[PDB]
Amino acid sequence: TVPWFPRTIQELDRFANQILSYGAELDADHPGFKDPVYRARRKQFADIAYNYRHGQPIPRVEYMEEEKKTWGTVFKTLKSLYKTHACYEYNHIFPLLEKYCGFHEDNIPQLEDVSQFLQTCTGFRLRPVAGLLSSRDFLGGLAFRVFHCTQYIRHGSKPMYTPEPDICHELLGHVPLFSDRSFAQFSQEIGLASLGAPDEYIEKLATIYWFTVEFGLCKQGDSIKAYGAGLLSSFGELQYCLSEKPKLLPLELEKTAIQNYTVTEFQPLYYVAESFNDAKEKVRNFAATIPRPFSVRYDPYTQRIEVLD
Amino acid sequence: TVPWFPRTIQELDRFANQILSYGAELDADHPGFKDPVYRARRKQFADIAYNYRHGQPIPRVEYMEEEKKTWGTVFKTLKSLYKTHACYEYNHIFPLLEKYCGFHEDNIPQLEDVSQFLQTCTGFRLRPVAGLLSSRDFLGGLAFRVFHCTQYIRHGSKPMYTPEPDICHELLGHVPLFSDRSFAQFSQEIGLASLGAPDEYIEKLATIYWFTVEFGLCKQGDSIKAYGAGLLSSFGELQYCLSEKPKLLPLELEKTAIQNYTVTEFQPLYYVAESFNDAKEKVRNFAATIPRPFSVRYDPYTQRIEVLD
Ligand SMILES: C[C@H](O)[C@H](O)[C@H]1CNc2nc(N)[nH]c(=O)c2N1
Ligand SMILES: C[C@H](O)[C@H](O)[C@H]1CNc2nc(N)[nH]c(=O)c2N1
Ligand SMILES: N[C@@H](Cc1cccs1)C(=O)O
Ligand SMILES: N[C@@H](Cc1cccs1)C(=O)O
Ligand SMILES: [Fe+2]
Ligand SMILES: [Fe+2]
Repeated sequence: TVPWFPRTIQELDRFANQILSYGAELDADHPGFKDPVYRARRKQFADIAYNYRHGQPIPRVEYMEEEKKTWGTVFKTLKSLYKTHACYEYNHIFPLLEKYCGFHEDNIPQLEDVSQFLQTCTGFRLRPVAGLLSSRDFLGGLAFRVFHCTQYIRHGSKPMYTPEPDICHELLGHVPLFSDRSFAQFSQEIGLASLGAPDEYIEKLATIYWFTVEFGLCKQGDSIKAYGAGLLSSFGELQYCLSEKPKLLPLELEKTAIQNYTVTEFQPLYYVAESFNDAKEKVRNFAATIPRPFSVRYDPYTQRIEVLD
Repeated sequence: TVPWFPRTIQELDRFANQILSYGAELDADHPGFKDPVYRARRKQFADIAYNYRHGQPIPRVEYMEEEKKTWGTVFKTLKSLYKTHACYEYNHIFPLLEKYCGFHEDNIPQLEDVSQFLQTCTGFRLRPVAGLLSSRDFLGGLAFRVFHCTQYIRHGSKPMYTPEPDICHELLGHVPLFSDRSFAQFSQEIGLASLGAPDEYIEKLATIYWFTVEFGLCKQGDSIKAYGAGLLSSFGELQYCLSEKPKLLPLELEKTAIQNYTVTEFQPLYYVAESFNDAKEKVRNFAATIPRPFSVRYDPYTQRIEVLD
């Protein structure tokens, strides 16, 4: 039988409050969680996402000095690294976000403003969530050009890296490429292919997604650049990914798909795509092979899924 | 040279206040205009359309007893006539408007509510206008699935017919079919083909549009039905169009396009299409022949026109 999947953009709210985590709460290496004050702060952002409903404007928040300081350190350090570490596509867009989306070190962008901006670029919109969603739900959202985004920020004691998708990751790692026409169409396409697919294919798609969209590397000309959202939001792992420490292998879905990866530490291995474009094509081609007893058609005017066959 | 045309949905506001008329103001047969109280009332609706801007919610209005009485007479009389005079497609949709869009004789629907409804059906939205727009501007709007709609109602002394596109015409004549998926795509398609086209083709398209979408007749089975918006909002002309008075000829674009028509009286001649579907196909096929030094592509996610070639 086919698992239930959203057919309308409003139906996304059904799983909006089903949050997970990478299981680092009990990690002595990430004391952030244990922080009682930080926990209460996190609870506030969670309540906003829980009470939020489709179509409503994303509530604006006033960040604390510790949080603004963290964003400042993260933003400034990454902007410096992008010049020599980020792929061409990313660097060509980033300037636009800074000028038309308020991306600056002395100001944490409000999701409502970012969402309005994205809508004008590619039709993508933000949907605040309490935290990490399952791969099926996240991918399913992309089918409607909806990016479930967190609003809280990583603990200030370790800005260099966090084993959770905080606002820095969502905005500096994902948002930029979601504002790109081609990447946006690519994203929606894989999301559409995931709707109602068996979990063994969802998890396989998730692993491929992990080694490309999240932590992929690609060569442009005779150099190697990072294009994975997870690398672009971690100045700690961004430095490491192009260093002599990690192991590098050519992108090959057949092998990449069955490869294991870590979710609480820097990746010990990365896959290098022949180019940013080839990465998109490979992932796109694999998603199209995902079997299901039907076909789907998205109507952008009504924002509804049409199940055929 | 190519005439200027909107490339964004916001750019539509450029010509929103360029109003025209069918020149009946000096008509002794339409004393409505001359009415000073009616004129002041009309001025109120005009100011709302003038100050209105893209994206804003359409202002709600409280109608006068004379106006509500007029809507009641028009609605009730037409609903009775539709049973035997309107085409199948129209009658299948009308019930939905009554149940989910508040279409009743004791209540003039607010455009904001109608627009929200249309958006869920086919992505069409309403844009309040002070009155009649040029064919180029009206058609251009359809390219963005935008229907420039009036908010005022015809003078109460003659509910049976009016030589102007009042709210009864917009809501009972146009809205129903704009809520139909196929008709909506058809409408946007002709609008896209009209963008930046030479006026000799625009006026020809307008004449064809007049004898089909506005006053077309079509046979379904062994009977003849009306599907033209202008017939479906005039209980006076709706009775006449299927009577022995008017002249009827088969729909033939080559002849229909060069045919003359009246704009202040019942049509002396109507064209009968082989079927409602054949009418759409014929008009669709003609619009595709409209020559221009470029091609257009509409991006529904960004609501922008892309000029190619
Ligand atoms: C699809 C893949 O699992 C990817 O890592 C997803 C999972 N869930 C997520 N959930 C939220 N809120 N934000 C993200 O960036 C992600 N990443
Ligand atoms: C396209 C053709 O000219 C058609 O009669 C248009 C013209 N302008 C219009 N303008 C407004 N506001 N409403 C209409 O229904 C129309 N009809
Ligand atoms: N480790 C990333 C965050 C995430 C990457 C992948 C999922 S969450 C960072 O520090 O920004
Ligand atoms: N004569 C129509 C109105 C219009 C038809 C075509 C343009 S305006 C009616 O009385 O409702
Ligand atoms: Fe991510
Ligand atoms: Fe009309």
